[PDB]
Amino acid sequence: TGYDLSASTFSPDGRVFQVEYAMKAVENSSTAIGIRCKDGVVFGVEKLVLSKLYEEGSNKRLFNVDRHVGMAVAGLLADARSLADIAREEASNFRSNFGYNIPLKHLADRVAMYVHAYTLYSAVRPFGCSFMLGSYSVNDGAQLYMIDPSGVSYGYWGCAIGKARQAAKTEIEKLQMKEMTCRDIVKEVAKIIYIVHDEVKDKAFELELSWVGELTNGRHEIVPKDIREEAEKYAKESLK
Amino acid sequence: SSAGFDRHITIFSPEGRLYQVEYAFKAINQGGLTSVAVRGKDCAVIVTQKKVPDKLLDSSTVTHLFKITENIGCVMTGMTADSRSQVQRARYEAANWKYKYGYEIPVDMLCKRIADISQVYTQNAEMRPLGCCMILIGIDEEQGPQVYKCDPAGYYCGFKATAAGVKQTESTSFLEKKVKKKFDWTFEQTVETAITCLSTVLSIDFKPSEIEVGVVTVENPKFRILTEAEIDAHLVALAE
Amino acid sequence: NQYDNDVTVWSPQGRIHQIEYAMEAVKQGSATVGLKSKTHAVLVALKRAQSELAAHQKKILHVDNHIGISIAGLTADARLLCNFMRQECLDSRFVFDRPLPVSRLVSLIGSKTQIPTQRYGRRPYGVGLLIAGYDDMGPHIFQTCPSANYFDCRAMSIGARSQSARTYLERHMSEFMECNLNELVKHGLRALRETLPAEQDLTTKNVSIGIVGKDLEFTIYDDDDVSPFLEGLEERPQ
Amino acid sequence: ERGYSFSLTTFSPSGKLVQIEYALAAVAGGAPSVGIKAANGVVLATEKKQKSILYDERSVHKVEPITKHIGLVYSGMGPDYRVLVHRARKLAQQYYLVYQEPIPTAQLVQRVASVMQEYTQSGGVRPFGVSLLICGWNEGRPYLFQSDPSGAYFAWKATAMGKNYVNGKTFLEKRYNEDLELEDAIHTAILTLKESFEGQMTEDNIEVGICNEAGFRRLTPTEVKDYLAAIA
Amino acid sequence: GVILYGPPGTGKTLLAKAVANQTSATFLRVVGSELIQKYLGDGPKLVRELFRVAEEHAPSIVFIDEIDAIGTKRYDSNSGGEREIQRTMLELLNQLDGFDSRGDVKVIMATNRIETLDPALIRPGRIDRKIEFPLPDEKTKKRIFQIHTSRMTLADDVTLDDLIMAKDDLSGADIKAICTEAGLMALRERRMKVTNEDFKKSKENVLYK
Amino acid sequence: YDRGVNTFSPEGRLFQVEYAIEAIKLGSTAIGIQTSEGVCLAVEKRITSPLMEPSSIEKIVEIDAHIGCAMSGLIADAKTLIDKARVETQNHWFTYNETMTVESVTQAVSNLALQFGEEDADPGAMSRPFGVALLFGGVDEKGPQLFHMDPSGTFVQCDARAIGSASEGAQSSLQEVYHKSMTLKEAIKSSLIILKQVMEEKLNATNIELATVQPGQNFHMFTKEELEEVIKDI
Amino acid sequence: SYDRAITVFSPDGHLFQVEYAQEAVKKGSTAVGVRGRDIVVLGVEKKSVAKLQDERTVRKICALDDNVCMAFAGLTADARIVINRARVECQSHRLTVEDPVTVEYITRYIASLKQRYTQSNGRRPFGISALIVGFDFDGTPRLYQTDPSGTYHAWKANAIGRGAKSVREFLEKNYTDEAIETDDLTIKLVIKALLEVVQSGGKNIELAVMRRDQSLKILNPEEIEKYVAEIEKEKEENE
Amino acid sequence: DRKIEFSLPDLEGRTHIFKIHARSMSVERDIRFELLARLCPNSTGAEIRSVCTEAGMFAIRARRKIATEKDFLEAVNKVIKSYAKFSATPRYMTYN
Amino acid sequence: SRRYDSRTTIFSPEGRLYQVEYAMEAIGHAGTCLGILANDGVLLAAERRNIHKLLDEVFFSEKIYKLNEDMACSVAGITSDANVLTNELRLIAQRYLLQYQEPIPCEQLVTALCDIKQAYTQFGGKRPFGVSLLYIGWDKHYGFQLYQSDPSGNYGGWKATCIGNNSAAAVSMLKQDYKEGEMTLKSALALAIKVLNKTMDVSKLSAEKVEIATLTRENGKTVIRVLKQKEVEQLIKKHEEEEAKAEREK
Ligand SMILES: Nc1ncnc2c1ncn2[C@@H]1O[C@H](COP(=O)(O)OP(=O)(O)OP(=O)(O)O)[C@@H](O)[C@H]1O
Ligand SMILES: [Mg+2]
Repeated sequence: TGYDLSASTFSPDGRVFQVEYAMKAVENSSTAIGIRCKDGVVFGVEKLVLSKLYEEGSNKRLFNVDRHVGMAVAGLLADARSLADIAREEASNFRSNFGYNIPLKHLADRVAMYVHAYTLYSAVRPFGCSFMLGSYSVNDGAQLYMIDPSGVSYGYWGCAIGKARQAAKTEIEKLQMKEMTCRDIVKEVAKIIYIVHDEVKDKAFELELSWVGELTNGRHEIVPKDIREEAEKYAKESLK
Repeated sequence: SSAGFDRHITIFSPEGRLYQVEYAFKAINQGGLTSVAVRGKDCAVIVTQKKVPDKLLDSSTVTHLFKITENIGCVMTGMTADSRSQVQRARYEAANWKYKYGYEIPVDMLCKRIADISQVYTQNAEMRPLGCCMILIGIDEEQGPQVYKCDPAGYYCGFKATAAGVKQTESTSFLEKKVKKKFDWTFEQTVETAITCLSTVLSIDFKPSEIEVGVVTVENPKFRILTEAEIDAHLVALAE
Repeated sequence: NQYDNDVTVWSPQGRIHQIEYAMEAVKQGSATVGLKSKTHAVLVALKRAQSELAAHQKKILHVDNHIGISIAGLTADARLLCNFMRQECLDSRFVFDRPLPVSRLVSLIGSKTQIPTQRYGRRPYGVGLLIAGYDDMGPHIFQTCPSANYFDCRAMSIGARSQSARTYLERHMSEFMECNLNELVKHGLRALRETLPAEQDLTTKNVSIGIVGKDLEFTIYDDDDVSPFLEGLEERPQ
Repeated sequence: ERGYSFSLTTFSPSGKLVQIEYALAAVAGGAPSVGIKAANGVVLATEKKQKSILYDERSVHKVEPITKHIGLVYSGMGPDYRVLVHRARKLAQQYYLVYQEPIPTAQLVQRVASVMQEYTQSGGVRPFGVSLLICGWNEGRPYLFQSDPSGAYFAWKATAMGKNYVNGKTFLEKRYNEDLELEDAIHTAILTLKESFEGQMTEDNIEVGICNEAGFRRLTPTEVKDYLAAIA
Repeated sequence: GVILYGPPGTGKTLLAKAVANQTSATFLRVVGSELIQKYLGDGPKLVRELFRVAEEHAPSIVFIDEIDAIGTKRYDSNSGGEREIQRTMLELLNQLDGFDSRGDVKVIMATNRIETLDPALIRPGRIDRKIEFPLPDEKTKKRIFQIHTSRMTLADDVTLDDLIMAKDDLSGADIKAICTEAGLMALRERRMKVTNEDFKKSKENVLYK
Repeated sequence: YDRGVNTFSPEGRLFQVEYAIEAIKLGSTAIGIQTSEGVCLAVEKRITSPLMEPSSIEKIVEIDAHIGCAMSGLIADAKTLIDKARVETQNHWFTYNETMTVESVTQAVSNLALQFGEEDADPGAMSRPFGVALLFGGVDEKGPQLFHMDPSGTFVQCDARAIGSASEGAQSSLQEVYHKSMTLKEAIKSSLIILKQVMEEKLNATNIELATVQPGQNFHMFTKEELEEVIKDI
Repeated sequence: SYDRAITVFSPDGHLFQVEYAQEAVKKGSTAVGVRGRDIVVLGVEKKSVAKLQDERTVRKICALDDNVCMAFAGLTADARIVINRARVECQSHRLTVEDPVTVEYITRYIASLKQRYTQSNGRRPFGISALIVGFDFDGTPRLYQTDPSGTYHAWKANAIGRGAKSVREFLEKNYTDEAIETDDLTIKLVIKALLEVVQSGGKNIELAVMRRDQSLKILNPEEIEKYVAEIEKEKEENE
Repeated sequence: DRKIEFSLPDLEGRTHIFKIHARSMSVERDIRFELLARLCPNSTGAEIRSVCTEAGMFAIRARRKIATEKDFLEAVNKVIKSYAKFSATPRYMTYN
Repeated sequence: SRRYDSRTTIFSPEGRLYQVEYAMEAIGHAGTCLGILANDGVLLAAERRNIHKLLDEVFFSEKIYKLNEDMACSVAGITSDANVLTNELRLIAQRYLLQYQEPIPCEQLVTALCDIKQAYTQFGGKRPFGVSLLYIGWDKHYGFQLYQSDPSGNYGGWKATCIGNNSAAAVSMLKQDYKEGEMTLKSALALAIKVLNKTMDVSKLSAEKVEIATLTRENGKTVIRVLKQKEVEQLIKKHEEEEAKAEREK
């Protein structure tokens, strides 16, 4: 044996094992969903309540990399934070070099190449977080992208990462997301989150929602408290 | 057959072989795709297949074809991230050649420099030798079209018709039998042969939403991606 | 077990063992408690000594006028980090002429300690910092861990046999929203009294108290003026 | 980043370098080649055979001219041959930029062997896998040289390297002599390449280069077709 | 226990023979190399049997010779790999000090590669005295030439002082080799006396090849 | 079976530091007592051969005009630590113009302990942690001060310390003869009693060494003339 | 830049590389050194010459200065580099402080270098042990002994190399004030000590004597014969 | 269920092993074993047994009838420090 | 990174170190050369190894290299490393002449090269050098000199030396037959011929199988010569004739 020690040796069947171990490390995080609407995208995160001592709003899993791009993560928190920092630095460097907000199709590529640089040499280890990027522009539409530890960047109408990826994406696809605008999407997201993680696995949790689109002048931010109050009240009826 | 560290690093086996390179070649087949390239009398054509297992995935961002230069095109086989890295390297090298010498790069020199860059990896004991294979098509003045192929071990060569992927052997057999006819070649003939080769190897009888085609001709050297409409035209005209 | 020799390797279940080992090392220190009121934050530490004629080891350190920390682990790394804290706070004061908000500092610490857990042949830092501070948004209590992960808390206890104290904090959680310093510190000491066996308790030579508040700078009390706080405390029921 | 900084080839308990020997065993399995010289010029012959008809044999070569009067061929591994050729080109330019005179062959061989050996004592690498044959014509007397992964170099009158190379050595001994002609040299070299040639011999499966006291050249397919004719 | 170690050919076996000579207890001898076998679960059987028969008789002495051979060479007839050797070693290692009363048996073993065998085998309680055998010195070399040419009818022409400085570090066995070879080469011609040039060629024959 | 020098054990402790802690037990004993009157330090020498020059081997060496040091364990490497101590003290005096507390010097030295790092920098005092155990004795504005420093980097102020091979017995016996109303002479006498009791060989005026520091005069050590006074007066 | 730790602590607290270096030194040629009230004598044995060597290129006694001498046991590769560094330090000393260098100073310098060579990375410890003999100013002739681990001492007489135990045991039971009363007495003592060791039948001894006046005075192969003869006569008359 | 563990003796262990393995000796009545315990830092019960045996053998070596302190000191000097290049414990505390 | 290291610098439990030992065992085989000096002029004899019928036979030298106007050296072991070392010392001597405007003494040059060689076995983690070579020369301080080197780094001055595969017999027979300061460039040569005869198992001493180099002192030349193949066979037959007379006499 001994072929799975370093990230520089191929197995006889022809694949790298460390990256597979990393992906299995990802598959134990909580859960996160992101879907695109007519004119924007919506993220949604469920945060488990480990104990009563912590506060709400702690260890935010939603990061606003730039003034107009949002990020959601799943994996190890520290690696996620480091990647967020490098992405933010890349965006600012690009603005200074040229002079306008960076498009997604370039920022995602830069982050992907930088991540992929950590799977060749034996002096470092591969990362342990998988993340999602979203944004909207008035002249560019709504953009969603997903990136994994291996270094693959793909585009989605709507996707989900975490423990129950398959279960969630079963009900992601039923919705007609091609037309209906993302003002009623939020209720759908609350409903689709409350139908997973049974009470047997854990008792209580909390919910985070984000927002982007021309509905908020293209900026990316958090949803108001009353809106999520109404959405949660609505999703309370779906358990019937 | 081996003793010590022949199975972990790129060092010589007692029988004269070395395995860490022989493993990349079978690492090529992990994706499960195939591509074919044909050189005509005054045209060059490449055909590839794409697979989209689910509706959530945006079908417009899975193209394996990339545009290196206004006169040179490339097609990719193998893993994903390594492919992107090698593509970026090629683009950068061509741009530097243009800056330094002031005229366009011939296709052969570019392929040589990329393969030579690959060769260093199989010389040291820190890196992985990049398991993804490259196909290039272009037009050279006073020489007509030209088709070249580059492999992970560093062995580049110019062919007349090639296939890379899971089914290399039977496709090469079919192409050899066909090219033995020793006749003239035109655009329609090239495209028809290239389509039917893959069609019979996989035995699918497909639809116009599963195959991508790139061409170049000596009337307008600009590499271009065929629109779905004219792809359908070729496909229906082929079936008498 | 060959998966247990370096940071770089990944176990088949996806758990690096070096970080688990460092956490286990942090559980070796003496108990310590930290909690906050509406406008004050208090952290309490219980000391240790080897022979009856050796002085007790100190735990609480002084970082800056509005920032104090408590330590559990091995002391060399503790000093290595405190020097960094001092340097950054002084730099911020020198340049922008304003106190450094606590959360930004904590983020700096996280980013700093994350680096060694990724390169080759580098160990992690074994410390269990508890940060207590006051900012424009009020009091703040934070905790770090060797895995370069930090949490925001309103009442936390770490060290050997810190579990019973944490349960006690959980039980009496609400009343912190109305009490003042006099009873706040008495609650903290009540909490700390649970993590001791049935033979010895507080004697004013094993206790250290640090307080910061809206109008009071971070102050340390130890071995002398501590008697005012301790006296009037109900005995352990048996 | 950072390399490894410790050599991978060390003395065995019997005092034998294992790696260089394994490299030689790998070299022995390459394409055969032969080289001859007789009083008027030097001839190098080697065999090439593509696997299928799809390969365009007009795109790559085995015989590579370093300068107008120095020739190089190889036997063994594929890729690194190009690296060595590039280094030799560079060394030639560096020398010519000092004395304004073409390099004598012996100096070129010395420098190339120096590189090849130096490469086995550095950190974290493995040696090359090639055997080189060098030909030249300076100061009237023709010169032939053969290097080796170990770095040792020799001067040969006529030799053969590759598969079944011992039989080529014996045959050349039983045929080669000291006074001949270039044409007879070409014929006998082609004959000894046909000792274990492929199924059939054509004009494109054989690469031949010559160098006389007038210069070094690679022969076009026309004359190869003619020489293959009226032979065998 | 006693283990005797040192460079090759300096009289370990010889001292063993002498001890066997004078003694009164039964002497049992076995070389370490044939502890290995060609089937599974046989080595342990052999060792159990050996020590059983040893304690079956009487106060006795067991001699195990060239132990290092088990731990340095590999033979294809060995059906198991290198794990069965470990099994054998565990069995032998238990025989010396296991769950049961030993009785009255001594152990003597010898080797010339003591830096390869398992240090768990040598701990006090299984073997106590370790005795090292160094190379001969000029005084001892003189005594050795004196001993090995007793019943030799030799001519006074020879000078042993030349042969004492014959080699930088000649060992004990080279002495007996030189003596016997020179005797043979003089007896070639059916003669009784040996001359000096005879040694001059004999040492060259035996030391250089 | 090979690990780097920076590995954590399954129970949380480090490997190299634990081994060095076990290694400082191979050195000679040493006892230090602090009293409001002053501080006294006593050490053995372990003379092996009559050709020894007993005055050649020394343990107590001064760091400044008012700071003394006692060393146990290995010796060869401690020279670096002593040198850095002296240089730091003089640098501080040059820059600020006063005398430093033994505490500040103690931690200024202790920050140097954990530096071994296989990778990274240029030549470092790498490879291994130092193997010596140190007692620091000084007199500052707050009276006499005695500190103990350890290979792990931890320093603490003590009242009666014993370090070395026979440390346990000395520490065990020392508790029953100490209190806060102590005086210098009887302190030195009790220390000598303990040393002679745990000694290996015989006791004379050349097998041991003492040094004392009081607020009045500077660091001063006894020679073979005033040393036998307490020996005969035992 | 080969950077990897070599000397690492053992589980029970030893520096295994240092033990190995000491065990390597314990198998070299034998050297002895003693001091007197005016003359200090150091000698070496077991030359094992094959009557084809030029002695001026095989000698193992070299002069650091006009007043300091070395003897060493171990391996002969490293001796020259150690000696060269020491000479460079001695010369550099005078350009600063004018006075000639003391012997104890050079001993400390060598000891510190040898010790710091055990804390760096990718460097094996040194494998020599040496005796440094010199008569400094103020007339106090003295010798110092060096160890591979880096601990130096001031002695009265020592023997290093193969068979140190026997030579020592000889020395402590035969060195008294009367033995070093006269110069010929000291030379007789050293010759007697070396003779009671490895055979070296008269022609395999090399001695060096300082009379506290000038540089090296190597005795020619003449006084050795006379000293041996009178030693034999004294042995015959005593018994 | 239980994972009892046996470790190298500390200090009461060493003196007490000496008391046990030397209580059947004809030796001097005024020697102290605590010094002997101090002189051997990490050693097993086996070494103590062998020290007792070798001191007895040194006494029987010359002519004596009862052993003294010098025998013990010499025995410790030889079985501990002279044989220590054939010891397991530096390679069985990393548990392999 | 440590899982693939080999540790070409550590000691051993027994005290010695193995890399130079293996290097010595390898240097034991592969070649034969020896040197002798007794009067004005010193001789080196080298047994050729590459003697196949197909060699161009050029460059005038295959194991004898000039290093200065009066420095020559042979070599045994791995050839490429020998090229490295010769090139390295060449500019050492040139820089000495540059610094002092005076021909360099032999011993200083030998010591400098030996330091360079030993630096590899002190630290750095590389394989050592597998080369053993000789040195002959003349200088104003001590006249004619001969020297031998060693992969470990140690050297020494000698009068008769062999390094070949059967050097042991060469030493034994040179021990018993030598004369101090009398063997001029007429009697030492016959001894060398017969010594080489005993070393090589092949008899008849093929003229092409051996090479001889001589160094002589001249006022303004310092002649270094390599006598051709038209004068070796006469030496061979002269030795054969004298041995025939001695054989028939007894
Ligand atoms: N000191 C000696 N006195 C007498 N004979 C000796 C001495 N040393 C060696 N010999 C001779 O050398 C021979 C070889 O010794 P022996 O056969 O006992 O070898 P050994 O030490 O067991 O080594 P090995 O394992 O190489 O066989 C003996 O037969 C004896 O004749
Ligand atoms: Mg034997």
